[PDB]
Amino acid sequence: AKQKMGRVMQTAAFSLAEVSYATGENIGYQVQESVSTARFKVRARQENVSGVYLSQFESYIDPEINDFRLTGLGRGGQQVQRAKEIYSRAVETLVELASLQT
Amino acid sequence: AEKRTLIAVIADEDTTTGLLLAGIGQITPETQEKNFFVYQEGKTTKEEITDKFNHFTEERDDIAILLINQHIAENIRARVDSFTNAFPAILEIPSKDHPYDPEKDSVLKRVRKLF
Amino acid sequence: LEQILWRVLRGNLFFKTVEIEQPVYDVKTREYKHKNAFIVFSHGDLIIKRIRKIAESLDANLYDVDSSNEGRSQQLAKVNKNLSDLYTVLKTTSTTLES
Amino acid sequence: EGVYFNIDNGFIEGVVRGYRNGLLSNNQYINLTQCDTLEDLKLQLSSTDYGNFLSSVSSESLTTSLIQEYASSKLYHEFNYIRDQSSGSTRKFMDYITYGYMIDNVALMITGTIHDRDKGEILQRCHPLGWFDTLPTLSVATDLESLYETVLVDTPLAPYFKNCFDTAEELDDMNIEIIRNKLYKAYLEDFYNFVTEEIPEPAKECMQTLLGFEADRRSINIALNSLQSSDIDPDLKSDLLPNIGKLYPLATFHLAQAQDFEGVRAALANVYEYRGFLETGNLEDHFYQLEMELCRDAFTQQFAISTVWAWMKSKEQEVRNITWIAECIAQNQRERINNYISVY
Amino acid sequence: MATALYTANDFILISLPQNAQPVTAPGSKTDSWFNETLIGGRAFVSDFKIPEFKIGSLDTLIVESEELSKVDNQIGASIGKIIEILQGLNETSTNAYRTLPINNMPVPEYLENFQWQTRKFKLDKSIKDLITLISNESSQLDADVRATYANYNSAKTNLAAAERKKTGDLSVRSLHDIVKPEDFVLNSEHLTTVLVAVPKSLKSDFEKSYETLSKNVVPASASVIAEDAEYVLFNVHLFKKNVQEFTTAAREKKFIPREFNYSEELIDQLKKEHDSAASLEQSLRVQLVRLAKTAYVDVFINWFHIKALRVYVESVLRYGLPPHFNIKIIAVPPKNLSKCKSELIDAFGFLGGNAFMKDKKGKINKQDTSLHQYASLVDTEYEPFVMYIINL
Repeated sequence: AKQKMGRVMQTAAFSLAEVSYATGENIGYQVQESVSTARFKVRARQENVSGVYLSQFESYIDPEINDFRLTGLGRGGQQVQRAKEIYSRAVETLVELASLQT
Repeated sequence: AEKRTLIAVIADEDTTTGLLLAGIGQITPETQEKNFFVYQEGKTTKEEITDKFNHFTEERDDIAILLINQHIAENIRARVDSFTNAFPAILEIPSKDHPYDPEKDSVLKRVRKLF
Repeated sequence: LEQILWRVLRGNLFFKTVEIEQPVYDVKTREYKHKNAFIVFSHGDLIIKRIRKIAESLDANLYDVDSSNEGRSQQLAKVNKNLSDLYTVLKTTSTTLES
Repeated sequence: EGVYFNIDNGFIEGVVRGYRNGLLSNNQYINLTQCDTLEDLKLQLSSTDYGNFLSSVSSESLTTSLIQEYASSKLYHEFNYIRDQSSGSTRKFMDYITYGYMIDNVALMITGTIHDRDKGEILQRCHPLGWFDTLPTLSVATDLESLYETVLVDTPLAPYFKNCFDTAEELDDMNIEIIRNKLYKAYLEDFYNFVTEEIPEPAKECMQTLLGFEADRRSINIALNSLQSSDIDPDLKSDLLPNIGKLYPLATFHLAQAQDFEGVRAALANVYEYRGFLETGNLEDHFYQLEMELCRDAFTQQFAISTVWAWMKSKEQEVRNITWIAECIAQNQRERINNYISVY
Repeated sequence: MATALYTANDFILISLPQNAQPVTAPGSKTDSWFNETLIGGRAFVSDFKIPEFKIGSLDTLIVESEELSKVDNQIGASIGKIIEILQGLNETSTNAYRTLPINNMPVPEYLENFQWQTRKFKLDKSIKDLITLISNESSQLDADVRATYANYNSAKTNLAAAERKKTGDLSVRSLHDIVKPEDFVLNSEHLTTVLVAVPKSLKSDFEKSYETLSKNVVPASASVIAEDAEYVLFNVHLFKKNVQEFTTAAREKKFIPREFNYSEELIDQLKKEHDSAASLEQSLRVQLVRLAKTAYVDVFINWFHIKALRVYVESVLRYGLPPHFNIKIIAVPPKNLSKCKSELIDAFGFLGGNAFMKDKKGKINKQDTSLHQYASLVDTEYEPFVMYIINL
């Protein structure tokens, strides 16, 4: 898993860079200002694998709750709306890898 | 068992952008006990990195997973190996602009030996 | 191509080509285009990577050939295999859609 | 008009045309096709009007922020030079052109209420043309809506400041966006009226066409953003959507009343123009392509002050295309290539 | 041709096959042809010969030449940087061992008879071996000089920082040699002499701020110890238990307090940092002068040995029997480049090709013309007239 992750995550990790000048500004400051609440909670579910309880992690994203609402300007809405999905779903494998580590 | 549901990040704000978009916690508005960290690679001190790493590791039993840039992972490698506890799960992210380096994953380093 | 060869092989070439009568079709531009073929020999073994790559990127159809006329017979046989039947496709397809 | 328009301004058009001739044409996009790695883009960007300053200071890894700021630095230089050399009426016209950017900049000013962002950082995040030297407005309490008065008395934007205390002030997350949209609509209408009353008829049309395309595009994009988060009131939408489309002012109201994808789809179908929905995966790319094709009409008129406006827009969108190619190469996306504008 | 012009004479190369004759005069030799061709004062050419020690198989030669060209351009850029930085010091803004005797030898008379003899390494080694050695030594020299110049600039900015504090107001402005400790009571915590500084504007507004509102400011001592024509100082005292309240009052009046501890080590630090910065910068400058001279002279010979071998092999694979052919080095004054190049091509292009008469030649790699690129692999166009950009 580790090696193929090394590339898959980076695949969607650079979709943020295009948005910066697609919307014409350094989106980092905005997005950080646009954040005051999480939406991706993880459950350390216990799986008694062969009589041993192992802390597996539940890759649970919250679509009914958003970050500190500051979304879209008029020049990059679609890119951000697809990024918050693709690069967010690039985290379920992360949750599973953490479970594997534990 | 959700005794730790917060995902700490010590990595560049560039990387932290999409993470916060997906949600990695929040800034705690009673003592500014933020569930993450902001760092500039190769141009900001590591003492604050070590302090926040101690905070998330031993002073925070609620941190689900600490995500650390591989760059930072080797920057504070001593600290990285210092704290090895499963529940505060540690997964070192290959840092943006720093291609996947298995040598930069301490847990993967343990995955080297005894095999 | 002749000048590109003039360059890449640095003053050493054996270039033999003849225009192809009865021009042919295509699909990239979809025309009854006018096409030719090439024949060259040289000592480069690995260099042929660039040769075939540039040719195909511009235009090329791989042709495993033989430096003599003996295998010519084998190639004639193998091509004639399909040749004997190729032409059916159209006339077969016709009557069904017609009726 | 015509020759009478040329009594003392026979050189401004010449220098503007000289600058425009430096824009990358289709034969330059032939290398963009060959551009599939950062090294190739750097080599090309050491040979063009953007040549040897996007790579002299930047490293091989072409990052979006450095590349775009370096590209736009010379654009700021040229625009400031033109404005200095522009006549009084043209000076005021350039001032209004920059007023859009500095409406966005004051929107950044007011928006900062949870981070108290530094003025230097903000002016770094927007066009420096939209920043005179300072703005003692952050001295007052920076609430969601507590500086509109301070900025209005500080900036000269009383006309372009549509009242934000009327409906843009609700102490809501919408504030940091609705104030921006309303001020953008106000500035768009003010600029539309200015180009209607000044900027003679060839230059008039060369303005209104692109101004309307931009206003309608902003309407659609902010409508999508509202639909991509908590929705808003149709009256609020009208406050956000530029009420005067400047190409079609009736279907914008239809979109404002429409609160569903089908309603906006209907409001877009009757426009008798481009259809953003149902055929665009990245609507912004198609909008940019169409906008540049439309501003090419500005250059189609040899006698119009719209040449500088079209030139700056074309250069900015070309830098956008260069950054887009650089990034799709970073993601190894060869399909996102050809999204670059092909009119010039 | 030209690479650096102070009083130089430009240099080029050309192939010299020795089985044919010049186009126009089939009864002349290149020495005679040239000396008859070009006007005097410039009509000079020098000879050169190099052996063939290690020869890769035919198919490798192409990539060998390609990498040779790559490193050639790289090292040309490197030495361009070397000379740019050299004259950047401005100690010598002109030729430095460029017109001065090269390695104590005449500027031309150290390369024409230089046939890669053993100077510091074996005069006979494999192609790749020589390439690697030269590349690595050059890289080491470049890294050393670059780090040294970074240190030099660091020292310069240290000098700038030191000189910055010499100008400004009194919030940190030094009071060490013009400060009276007797006017600065320190034995006990009874009267703490605060150092309050104000611009010259508020003379009256300040002079009646202690003797009308304060408490126990020791009389007869509230004045300036030194004035910089823009700001002044005052040795104000106050309690040991109400310092902050009076400081807050003063800052309401918008004064800039100066809090400081009179310590000798601080003055010693000032003097020593001044001396260290200045002396280190100067000594580094001069040591770097020697280092750059050495590295430049060292890389001199290989800089063109590389192209010597390049052509040495390009000719053979291009033309004629394997072992050897006539070859020479062009040594001529400047300002006649296209002039010479005309008869240059005229002399031997007729044999470089033998079935063409064209008007489109050249060798270059940019990304401005897609066709007519001259990139041997993409849109390349004839050039049988090799020369090179080398100069005194």
